[PDB]
Amino acid sequence: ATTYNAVVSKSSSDGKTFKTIADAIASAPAGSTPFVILIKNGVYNERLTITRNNLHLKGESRNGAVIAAATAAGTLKSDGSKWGTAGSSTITISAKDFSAQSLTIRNDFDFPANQAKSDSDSSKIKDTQAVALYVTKSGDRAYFKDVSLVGYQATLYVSGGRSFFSDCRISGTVDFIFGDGTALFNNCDLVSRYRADVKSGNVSGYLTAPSTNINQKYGLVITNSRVIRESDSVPAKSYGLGRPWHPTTTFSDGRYADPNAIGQTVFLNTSMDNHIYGWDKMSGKDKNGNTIWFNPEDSRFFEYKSYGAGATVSKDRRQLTDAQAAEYTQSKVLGDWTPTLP
Ligand SMILES: COC(=O)[C@H]1O[C@H](O[C@@H]2[C@H](O)[C@@H](O)[C@@H](O[C@@H]3[C@H](O)[C@@H](O)[C@@H](O[C@@H]4[C@H](O)[C@@H](O)[C@@H](O[C@@H]5[C@H](O)[C@@H](O)[C@@H](O)O[C@@H]5C(=O)O)O[C@@H]4C(=O)OC)O[C@@H]3C(=O)OC)O[C@@H]2C(=O)OC)[C@H](O)[C@@H](O)[C@H]1O[C@H]1O[C@H](C(=O)O)[C@H](O)[C@H](O)[C@H]1O
Repeated sequence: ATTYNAVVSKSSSDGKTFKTIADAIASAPAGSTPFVILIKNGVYNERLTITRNNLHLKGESRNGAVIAAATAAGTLKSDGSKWGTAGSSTITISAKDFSAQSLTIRNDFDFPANQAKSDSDSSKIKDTQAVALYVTKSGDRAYFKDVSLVGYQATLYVSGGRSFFSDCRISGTVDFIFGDGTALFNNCDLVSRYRADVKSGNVSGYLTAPSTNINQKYGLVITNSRVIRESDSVPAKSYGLGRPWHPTTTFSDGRYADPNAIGQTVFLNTSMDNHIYGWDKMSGKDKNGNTIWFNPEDSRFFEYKSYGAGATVSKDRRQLTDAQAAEYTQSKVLGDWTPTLP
């Protein structure tokens, strides 16, 4: 039994369908009864914010149903202010029990074209993060199955509660999965992208930048997945598995890198190509305005039974025991929530 509350399509010959996704979402009665929207094949140039609980999107196919918009953090609004990282997102989830299935979500900000611009070009953006998908502090129980997420810097922003990504593709360069949420990935392709702007010998990017609060049990957990290069031009040892993001945060004694954001990234049973060199450090500003470095050895960065050419075991790459690995099942990570589609 599968039935839709609204249908979106590019055709008028399709019949009684909405022309935009935003229109179909807005049409949902107020409340928290399930609302299921079918999205037919096409590229929908839209930015969406989801505030209704129990909303569900289903694309006709991952290959053909695309929601896309180009916005960087350094892109300017009408009032001349920057959008910022959170504000750059193509899709923002600020509701509970959201699901998306069989669709692609992109931030189309052309990072390589931006980097190729001359340094004196006033249109060259420095704040190059450009989020495809953002799950906010208000999001919990967000389920993404057979979804593709496309960007370069800062593709996926996972904050708030629990999110589950299954049979997914996520592509990016720098910190392309980041934030303080509980985010479980199973059977996903994590695609590290080529950077034309990076000198031979320098780092191209980092898969994760977790900012998990030290008192939160689970951050970014990646299971049964594949960590792959976009192309043969992505150099060996060009990508880190993670670096520790301590976000600038307003405290009673000022605004500075959160010392208690000691992020967790755990890889279990995951293949890795040789573009991976291991973990890395990251800097912030301290309470005095000085540069402070946060080291991977002080973070919750672990692996369990990685394989492929990028899976080396050393003192700089801590490994879980069998008993420790048993703490990272779906049941333990997601707790009482069983992700289900309508
Ligand atoms: C989600 O989090 C983020 O997206 C993240 O974004 C920002 O990160 C910065 C930057 O965008 C990112 O690309 C990365 O950059 C590093 C490095 O930090 C940067 O200086 C640059 O370095 C290279 C090279 O890697 C290095 O070895 C060296 O090289 C030599 C020499 O020094 C140099 O001058 C040149 O001649 O080359 C020499 C050589 O060896 O050949 O320097 C070069 C260089 O170009 O320097 C000028 O590129 C690096 C890189 O590309 O790595 C893949 O990280 C940056 C960073 O961490 O800066 C502190 C942002 O800065 C981060 O804070 C983070 O942003 C989030 O958090 C913010 C916060 O305040 O908490 C905000 O909230 C923000 O909105 C949010 O997104």
